[PDB]
Amino acid sequence: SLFKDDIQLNEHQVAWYSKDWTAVQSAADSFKEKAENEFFEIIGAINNKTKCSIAQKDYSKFMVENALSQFPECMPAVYAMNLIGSGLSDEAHFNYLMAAVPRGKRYGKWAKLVEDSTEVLIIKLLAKRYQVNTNDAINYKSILTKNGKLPLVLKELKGLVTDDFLKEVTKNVKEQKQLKKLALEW
Amino acid sequence: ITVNEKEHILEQKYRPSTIDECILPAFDKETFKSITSKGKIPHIILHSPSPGTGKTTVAKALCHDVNADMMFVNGSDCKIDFVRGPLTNFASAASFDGRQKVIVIDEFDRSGLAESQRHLRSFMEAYSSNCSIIITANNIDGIIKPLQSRCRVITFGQPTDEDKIEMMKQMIRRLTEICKHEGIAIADMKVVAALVKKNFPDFRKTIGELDSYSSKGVLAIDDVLESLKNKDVKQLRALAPKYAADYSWFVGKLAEEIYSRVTPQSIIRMYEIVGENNQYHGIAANTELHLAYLFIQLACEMQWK
Amino acid sequence: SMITVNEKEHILEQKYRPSTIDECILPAFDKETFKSITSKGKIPHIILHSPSPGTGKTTVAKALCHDVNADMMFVNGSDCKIDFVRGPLTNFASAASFDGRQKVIVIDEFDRSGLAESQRHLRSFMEAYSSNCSIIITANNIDGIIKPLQSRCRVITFGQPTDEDKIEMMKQMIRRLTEICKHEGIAIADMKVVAALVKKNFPDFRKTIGELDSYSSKGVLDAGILSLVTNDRGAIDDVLESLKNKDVKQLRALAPKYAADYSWFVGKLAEEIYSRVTPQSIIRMYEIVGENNQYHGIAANTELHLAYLFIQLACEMQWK
Amino acid sequence: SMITVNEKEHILEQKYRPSTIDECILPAFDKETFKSITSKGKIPHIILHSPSPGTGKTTVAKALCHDVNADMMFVNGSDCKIDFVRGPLTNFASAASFDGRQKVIVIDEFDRSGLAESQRHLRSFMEAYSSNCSIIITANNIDGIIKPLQSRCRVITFGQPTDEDKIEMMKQMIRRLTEICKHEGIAIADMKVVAALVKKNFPDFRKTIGELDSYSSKGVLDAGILSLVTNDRGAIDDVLESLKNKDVKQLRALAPKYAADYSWFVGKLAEEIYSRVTPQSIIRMYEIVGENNQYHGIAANTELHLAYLFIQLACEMQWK
Amino acid sequence: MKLSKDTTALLKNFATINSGIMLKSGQFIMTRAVNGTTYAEANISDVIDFDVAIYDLNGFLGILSLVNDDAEISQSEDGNIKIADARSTIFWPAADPSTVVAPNKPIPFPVASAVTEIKAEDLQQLLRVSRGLQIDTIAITVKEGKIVINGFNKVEDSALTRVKYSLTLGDYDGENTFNFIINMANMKMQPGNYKLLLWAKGKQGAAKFEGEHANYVVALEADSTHDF
DNA sequence: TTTTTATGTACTCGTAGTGTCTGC
DNA sequence: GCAGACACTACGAGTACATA
Ligand SMILES: Nc1ncnc2c1ncn2[C@@H]1O[C@H](COP(=O)(O)OP(=O)(O)O)[C@@H](O)[C@H]1O
Ligand SMILES: [Mg+2]
Ligand SMILES: [Mg+2]
Ligand SMILES: [Mg+2]
Repeated sequence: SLFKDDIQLNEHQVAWYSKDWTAVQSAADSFKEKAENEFFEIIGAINNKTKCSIAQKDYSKFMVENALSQFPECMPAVYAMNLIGSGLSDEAHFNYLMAAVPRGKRYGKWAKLVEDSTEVLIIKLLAKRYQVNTNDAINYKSILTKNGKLPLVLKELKGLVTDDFLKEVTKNVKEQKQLKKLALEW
Repeated sequence: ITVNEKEHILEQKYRPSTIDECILPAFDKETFKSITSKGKIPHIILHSPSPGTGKTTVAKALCHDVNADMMFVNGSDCKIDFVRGPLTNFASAASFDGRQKVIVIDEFDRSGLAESQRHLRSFMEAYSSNCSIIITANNIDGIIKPLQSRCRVITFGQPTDEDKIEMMKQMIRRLTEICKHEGIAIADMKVVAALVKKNFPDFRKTIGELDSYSSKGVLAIDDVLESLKNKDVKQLRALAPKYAADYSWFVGKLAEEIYSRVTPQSIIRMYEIVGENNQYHGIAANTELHLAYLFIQLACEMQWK
Repeated sequence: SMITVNEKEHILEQKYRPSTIDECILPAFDKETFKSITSKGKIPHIILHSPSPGTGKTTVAKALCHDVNADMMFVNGSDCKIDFVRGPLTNFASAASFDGRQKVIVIDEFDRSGLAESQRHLRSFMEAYSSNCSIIITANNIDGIIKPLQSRCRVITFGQPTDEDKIEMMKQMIRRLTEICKHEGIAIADMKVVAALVKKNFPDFRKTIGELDSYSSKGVLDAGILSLVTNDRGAIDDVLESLKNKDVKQLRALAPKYAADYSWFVGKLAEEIYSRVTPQSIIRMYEIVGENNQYHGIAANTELHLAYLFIQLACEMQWK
Repeated sequence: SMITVNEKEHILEQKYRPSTIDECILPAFDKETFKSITSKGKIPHIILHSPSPGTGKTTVAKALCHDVNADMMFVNGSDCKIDFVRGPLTNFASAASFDGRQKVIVIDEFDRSGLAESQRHLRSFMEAYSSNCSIIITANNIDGIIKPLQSRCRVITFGQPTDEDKIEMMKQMIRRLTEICKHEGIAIADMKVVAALVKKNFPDFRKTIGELDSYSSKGVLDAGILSLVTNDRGAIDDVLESLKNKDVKQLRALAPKYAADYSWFVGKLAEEIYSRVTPQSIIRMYEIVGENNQYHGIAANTELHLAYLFIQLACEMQWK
Repeated sequence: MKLSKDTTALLKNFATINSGIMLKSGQFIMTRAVNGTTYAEANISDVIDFDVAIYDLNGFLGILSLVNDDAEISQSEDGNIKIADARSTIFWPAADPSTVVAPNKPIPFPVASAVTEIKAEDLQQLLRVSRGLQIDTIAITVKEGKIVINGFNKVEDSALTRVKYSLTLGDYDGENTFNFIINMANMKMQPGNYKLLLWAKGKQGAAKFEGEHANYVVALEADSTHDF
């Protein structure tokens, strides 16, 4: 930083004028800001019995169908659109639901399961090792934990935790915490 | 008796080596020996449907007894591009040893597998000299017809009153010798013959039962069932996507375990409710949701304590 | 013989796959319509579809090319994605057949859903290359071939012979089997067993041969083997008895037994209950079984969908 | 004669593809609307869409360019990806047609989903080059053409003739077929068979010709070939009689007879019961057969599923 | 037949026009761009002793670079192409002359309209600069009775206005006004001096480059203007 | 007060890593 | 001879589509 009179140019001017596109890249990347998904405006239109505002937009038969699945009162008409959904106008599918799901309201939270992803690991690593599927892999964990303590099985198998396998189990640094955890208390 | 001495799970290290060691009924053992007789194997489908009968075992065996160069693959893992890349890399390849190449696909009656199965129609024909395929199934109809045509379909189980007694005799004598090898002790000889009678058709279970008293060395549908009793949704709605994988199996284990846990007139309904849900599966767009609609339907009408 | 043997293979329903178009067992008009082509000496675009497997499609595809001396390229349908057409198939078709032979691309088993886009690229291709080169398609299910492709092709439909053809074609197969026996060293003690094999699984000539393989376990077909082939069960007594008694533990147990051929078992059930139940319970049993039959093959677990039939019956069926 | 023969090809629905716009068989207003264009001497942008295949789209695209003496570039839609437009199509369009000819780019079968982005790049292109050059598009399904492209084009919609045009157009095809026969050496013994071919698959004039190819196996169309085209293999009298009499032993027996082509038999049944039964029993027979038809092909045992139809009918159907 | 580094040279050039080529028995080769933007023709040393269609022209020119100059090209008994090098033999395909885009006959130019020339050296200076200067469109017009070429960048000024480059080609003798516009994309010809014959009739027109070795004829573009 | 199912296929964009052709 | 520069390849990310 010489010359000491430079009318500080913004992040972008520096980049572009000098022409280093990786600076240009961090700069552009700055606007990444990605969400959208007005899906609930369509969904809430079907609950609260309001004006459509559609076919102009991008409709997910699955988003809607699934969002409505949250509420037992809708199921009869969500189900109907299941067996019959394929081959309905993206629009027809919206016209039905509107003429089907009677009351309206919903607050957000969708149902997801509990994953002890310690436990998800142990099961996928039995499933891989023995080329058996998940339900059997289960029986496996039990008769090992029950008898043979399966530290040994965990001991012999740890060898392949291959970090790509990890890409299948969970999505983040919690993954890198497992990388260590199975490599540990056997 | 065979032992695989690097393995840690009973049922996996005592798996019968030969088409002999296996306990089977009459036309079953004959028909298997008659096959290995010809020294080259045709295409074959094997199915129980009553599990733990030896399906997956008899496959690895028929291969062994032919000195087959055998590639074992789980069905769940047999995706479209698995077939394209390895399984083709396999059956395209000639062998030095000049054996028959054989591909066992264990439990191919799963779901996404559907489009794979169609790839094979013209594959099983295109290398029909080199190699052949052995397929395992709990439910046949889950194997598309044009495969059933290419394959010889043998169907297990259902032994005679005679086969029964002899097989039970064999299984007991078999368990013993395993206890000898493992260093487990037999305190009584009625406990052994209990085990064999108890779960009879299922020999895998009966070896799995034994791997559970063995801490000492001597002689999961609960989550859904509990949520159905409690008649809640947030939990049921959450469990649906879990079993969306094999729907065909889950529906079975459900009809099995609810039948005991619910009232008599509620038994007649659970069949109407699950029976219908089963019919329309595969028409149903979202399998996960169509499974939810079953859970709700049950929690309401199913009544018991 | 008059018969083709491939001799490079052991699997026997494939050792005997017909070399020429004369060897194939075909409905009257279908043979005639192929001999006609093999004459004109050039092949049109053709679609050959079953939907019952092993009726001769993939054989006749290879046959026709032989009887015309085609210069032929055989392709797995499912391997036939769009960039395949673009590169290899297009190179082939643009290539001058220099010895003056019809070029023919056989696309076997093209009815996958995923191949739609490839089939679309194909619609303008078959027109551009139509002088040099033609396409023969095999499919089990037509609806998996986009309409614009069925327009462009002669669509010949296998396995729906007339009442007359069935009888003739069967007679032809009994002879064809007999000649295979001579060749393989199987000896026929009773001919009734060769006829029963052909009738038993008719439309499908493949499992019809591989059934001959597996009933030759002992190297002779005697009137004893005839028992097993024609066998079935007829022993539906266990289920009929459990239905009278209206219990479950037993019915629930029998379901996985008949899960194997559901199509047969449903027949033997309609047959034997029709006599053993009351007249207005007859009208219901058809409704009950008729429905259960319809939705089979949609049903996930065949075993369970069979149980649901048993319960349904035990309740409503009332008879002595 | 008045007809075009390509003579470089054998496939016959392509040997006879029309050279000029007059040769094409078109609805009244559609012909007039093309002759109009061929007059102005310059071609606008045009979309020609079926969705029933073989109505003449891809023929008229080629036709129009001929009747105007266009300088034409033909392209497979599915080969028409974005960088194609950028390089060759753009070079062509920027090129001065030096002998003073309309430049026209024919993009055949452009309705693939994948080509959306290419069609978008195209929307500003068709505007920049509109003085020199124009685009003719063919598609089976319009909705695969982005709206902004349908704005820019004259969208002509094939194969929806009026009740009046259908009759006239068919009459025109019967003549056109006859003249093909004269040319190919096929002799017509019964004309009813030429008419029946035209009616049978109407909207589509391609399979209409290639159906004439494959029913000419024997080199004559006689009243025998007529049987196959119209095909009624029928005597349904045995079933109709058993349904009147409301018995089973007989119906139960006839089921396995028609298990062969179910699709045909269901037709011949709806046809002949419609006349023989009461008006409010007509509304039911459709509900009964229509449902039985839907679930066929899900149904495990076809023979049984056919029985279930017979019982269902005998009960609810009524007449003298 | 045998092909010389001279002719293998003139072909790598016709590869930048059509990916394929039609060559019929003789001393003469022509090709034309699939979209008709460019037509090339030439007379050659090596003598062409059978007809054939080549789908891949640039990849077979790639495979003939691997044999000796003495290598003997013959139709294969099996009708494809046999290249016999001394110690070796190579086999290359033939397509039918339907899938390669041949012109019919060797399109003769009309009586020209105006004529100039260009030196080899000055062709270099154009092509080579266009890249740097982004000159994608050029125009032959008259300036001071002396014909100049003009480079432009068509994306920057769609109007051909700020002329980024110019090369004076010689004196203009006759009297007419013209702006002929050529797409840099069509300039596919190899280097060296060319007699330049251009012709125009209304919405008609074309530019022939007459070389020493081969002839080149290039389409003009549609905003081209003139009175002739 | 919300929020993403499975399996296969296709087109386009961007960049980085590989090649060959060229210039002291 | 290398190093520099140009061109062509491939993989990863994004996007969209259809059938179950
Ligand atoms: N017929 C049999 N004889 C002996 N052991 C058996 C038999 N069937 C199953 N088992 C036991 O089951 C284990 C594997 O069973 P498996 O073949 O996978 O059953 P399924 O194929 O029904 O899953 C073997 O280790 C074996 O000891
Ligand atoms: Mg198993
Ligand atoms: Mg086949
Ligand atoms: Mg077309």
